[PDB]
Amino acid sequence: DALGTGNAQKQQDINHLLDKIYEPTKYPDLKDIAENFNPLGDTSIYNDHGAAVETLMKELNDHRLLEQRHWYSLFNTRQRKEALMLFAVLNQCKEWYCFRSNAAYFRERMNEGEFVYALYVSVIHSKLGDGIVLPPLYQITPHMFTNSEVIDKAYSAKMTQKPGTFNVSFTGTKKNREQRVAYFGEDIGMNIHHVTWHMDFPFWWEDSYGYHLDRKGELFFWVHHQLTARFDFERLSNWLDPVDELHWDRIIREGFAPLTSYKYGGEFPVRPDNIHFEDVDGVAHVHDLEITESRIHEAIDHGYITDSDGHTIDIRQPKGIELLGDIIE
Amino acid sequence: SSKYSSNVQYYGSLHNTAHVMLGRQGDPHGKFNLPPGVMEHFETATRDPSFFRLHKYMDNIFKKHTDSFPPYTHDNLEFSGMVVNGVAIDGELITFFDEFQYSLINAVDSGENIEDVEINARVHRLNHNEFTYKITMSNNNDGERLATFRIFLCPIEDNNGITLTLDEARWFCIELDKFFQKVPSGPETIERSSKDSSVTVPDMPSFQSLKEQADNAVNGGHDLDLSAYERSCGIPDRMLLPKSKPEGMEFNLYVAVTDGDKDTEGHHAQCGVHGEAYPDNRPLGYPLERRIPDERVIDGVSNIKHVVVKIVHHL
Ligand SMILES: *[C@H]1O[C@H](CO)[C@@H](O[C@@H]2O[C@H](CO)[C@@H](O)[C@H](O)[C@H]2NC(C)=O)[C@H](O)[C@H]1NC(C)=O
Repeated sequence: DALGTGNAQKQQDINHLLDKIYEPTKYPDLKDIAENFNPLGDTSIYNDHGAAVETLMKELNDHRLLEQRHWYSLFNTRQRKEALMLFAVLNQCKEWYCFRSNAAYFRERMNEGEFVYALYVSVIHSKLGDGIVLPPLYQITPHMFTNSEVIDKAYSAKMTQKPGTFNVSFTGTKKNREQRVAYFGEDIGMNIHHVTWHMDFPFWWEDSYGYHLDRKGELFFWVHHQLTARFDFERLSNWLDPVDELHWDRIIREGFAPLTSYKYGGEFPVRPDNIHFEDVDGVAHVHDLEITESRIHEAIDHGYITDSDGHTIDIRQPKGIELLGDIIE
Repeated sequence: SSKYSSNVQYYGSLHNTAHVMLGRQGDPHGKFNLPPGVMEHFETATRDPSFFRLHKYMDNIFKKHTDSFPPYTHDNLEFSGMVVNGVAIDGELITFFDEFQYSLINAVDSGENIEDVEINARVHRLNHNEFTYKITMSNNNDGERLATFRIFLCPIEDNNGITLTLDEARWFCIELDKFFQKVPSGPETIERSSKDSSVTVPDMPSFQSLKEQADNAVNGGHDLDLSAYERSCGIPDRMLLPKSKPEGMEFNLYVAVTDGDKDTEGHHAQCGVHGEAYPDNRPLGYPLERRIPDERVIDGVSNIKHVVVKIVHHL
């Protein structure tokens, strides 16, 4: 800050914050902040009177938040909850003084993915983040977007201190699969949009956060219909045939080995091909889906979605397809 | 399992049973009394797709044996003296789809006093265009040696795109021609035709047409020398080359020329229909019938040369 704004400031601040992210920061201001600040002494910066801050401390305190240098999926109901607590502080800042402070204070003792994930969503949705452009995920946390080989090649570059660029590969045994329409899935661009798309309109949004995203519902319907078409075309251009729809009662015919690795975490598990779906402990039962899919499918077939009271809310009308997306994603 | 079997009570008859066995798959206990099926007949088996699934399986029972021999030596394929200088196709490899007409008459019953109306069937069949081989090549030997001209057309890449190996592809190649010629004592340039292939046969004369003709030499004195057709073992000339793509594919052409005097070291003899000793003595598919682990070798015998060709499909 300029005990405020700029943007080539706001901006600077951000680049510092997501610089070497798997290691304590090297930018000194970020550290005395990191040390000196107390998110709890002038609940005023906070439009909540700092209930959000006060909740994260509580957890950082009982030290019940996920550890640093460990992995993180946004599909973990707790990891998510923790990542999203950071979003609610950064969210209720009146100005840069409260953001930098917090993403500095926190950056330094909350885990990286919760952190990477909170800083981005926050920058994207909060009032205070206008001027900024976020660096591309692919360069901030490259392990999610580069291969496993280039990663190891880069680890060696570093061991030996001799530089240089390595050329990446493509997945399976090209000329042996349908890792022929790979160029599409594996692109750092689509992978970027896919993540952004869902940071722009998150599945977890409540309108307490501030405004309402408009038709995420159709927006969900549509974005995916697009990747599914866009995908189906590439498979056309490759003498391949449109894709199979998946069912829970059948084998997952087509499995792959991703060859990708986590930074802290191990390599991504692989899937053998012609496998039978198993009931996965913790998440949900396979049949649990099969019934979900029917409750779904009956709302489409009935003409109405029925809520909690047994109210039937009609969907044979234009808002239709969006109440369906709210129930389906 | 033919009658030359040494133990038929033990080894039975895989192939032939395998034809009846695939045919009643329509009715094995015979509850419906359906007739026999497309595979239980030779003029009709090539129709049903398992026909080729069933000969792929017979096919590698043989390769299992076929492959147990030790590979061939340099000294093995070498017909010292001769060397192929070059190989060229004088023309174009072009395949298209022609049209044919055979007659449906013996099919409908006409009894009597009722007269014959000429009914016909028109089919669509493949074709290619005549082309010529110009095989340029020197006999370093002192003078004139007999030669087996062997010509295979093997593939090159996978359909995965992959690009196989003369081990991966030695087995997949089909013979296009095999003929015996003498080689001069110096640089000749043999040229030879789509049309003279030894594995091919022309379409045959119509039924009628051989009636017309038979009849005319009866009321006329004598002849019928159409010897052109009293055996014809081969495949259709139309089927000489494969169909390929309209973009074109490049196949690999192998001309290996082996030594006539040892080949025919003893003797139609093409369709030995009547007892006639097959004339070539090399085993069959020579010399691609054996594991060829290092190509390193086929490559350094003077009398084997490979060149790529390209076939195109007219729409
Ligand atoms: C990775 O592919 C690139 C293509 O960008 C190759 O980099 C080339 O290096 C060659 C050396 O053979 C040069 O002739 C090209 O000018 C290079 N281009 C950049 C069109 O560097 C590279 O060879 C590949 N492999 C490494 C086996 O980097």
